[PDB]
Amino acid sequence: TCPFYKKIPGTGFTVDAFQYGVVEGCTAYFLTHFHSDHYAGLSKHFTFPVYCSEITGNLLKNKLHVQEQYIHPLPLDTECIVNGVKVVLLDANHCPGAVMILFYLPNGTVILHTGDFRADPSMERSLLADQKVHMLYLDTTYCSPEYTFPSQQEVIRFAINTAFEAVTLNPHALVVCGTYSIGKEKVFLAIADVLGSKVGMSQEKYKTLQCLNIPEINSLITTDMCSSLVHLLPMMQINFKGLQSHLKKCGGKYNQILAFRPTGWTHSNKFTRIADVIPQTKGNISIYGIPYSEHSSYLEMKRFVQWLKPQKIIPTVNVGTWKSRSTMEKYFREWKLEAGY
Ligand code: NI
Repeated sequence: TCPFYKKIPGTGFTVDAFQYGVVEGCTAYFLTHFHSDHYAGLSKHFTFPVYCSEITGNLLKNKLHVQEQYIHPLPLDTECIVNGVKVVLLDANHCPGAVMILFYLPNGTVILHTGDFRADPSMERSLLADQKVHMLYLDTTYCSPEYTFPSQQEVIRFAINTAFEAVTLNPHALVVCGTYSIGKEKVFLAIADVLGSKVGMSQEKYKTLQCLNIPEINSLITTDMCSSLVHLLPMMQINFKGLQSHLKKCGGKYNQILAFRPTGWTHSNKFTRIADVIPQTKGNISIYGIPYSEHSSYLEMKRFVQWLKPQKIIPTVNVGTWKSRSTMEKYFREWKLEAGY
């Protein structure tokens, strides 16, 4: 059955709760973003109202084949009414179309659900600053002080300079970027833009990108692999064997590969700065691991919560074991004692 952390008190709303069949009482199902864990259980067979951003609606329609009658897209940064209750969707700074939702309850309680998010100080001057928030449903993916990472912009700058140098040294090198879902598009779009190229990709991936409301998209991406010097492949193919295999497929049009694996955190964040990063190399193929995160670091999460000063926190990630919950509650109390709320 649907856990309490996916229910919004004193409404018939749920959030990211599609895997439990019909939820008793639920009149509106919200979807924060188009990642399989969150949408799990949604298909062309679903027949209840789904509320979401315009981008998330495009994906539901075109990728999952959810029937149009059941998709209720809402604009961002706009007060809307859903089944008699005031809501606002805000940018989550996660993947394309990902939202946080602000719910103004009839009794006067205010609840923020972050979805998945990468906390940023620009969120301190949104509609959130206008009133007190009593309860916070929080993306606790990286809620532990070891989880540090560079800014998105540091990582992109590094990727850009690396790619530009390699292709100027060898104009027959191919650049490859690994991917498994939506998110982290700036990695491959920034590399292509410094090389004067479109990004080549499969038909399924191109169809996905065509849903994302990216300006001038037709000028940036193609299904003609031949004509492009940046290619997208599934993350699972980003290894020496998969990359040599792909190089054979391209018809001797390239004689070297440089590949990027955008990952979350891995243990080497605790010493290395982005400027120290060096690739793994076997022959004419080099692979760079780059920590491009679309989740809050510990410090980013802490700052946001200490600003917001919620009366209660409800974790939405790593809640499956008592040890994790206990650990997280300890950090929430520290933050509250330091900041005086
Ligand atoms: Ni996500």
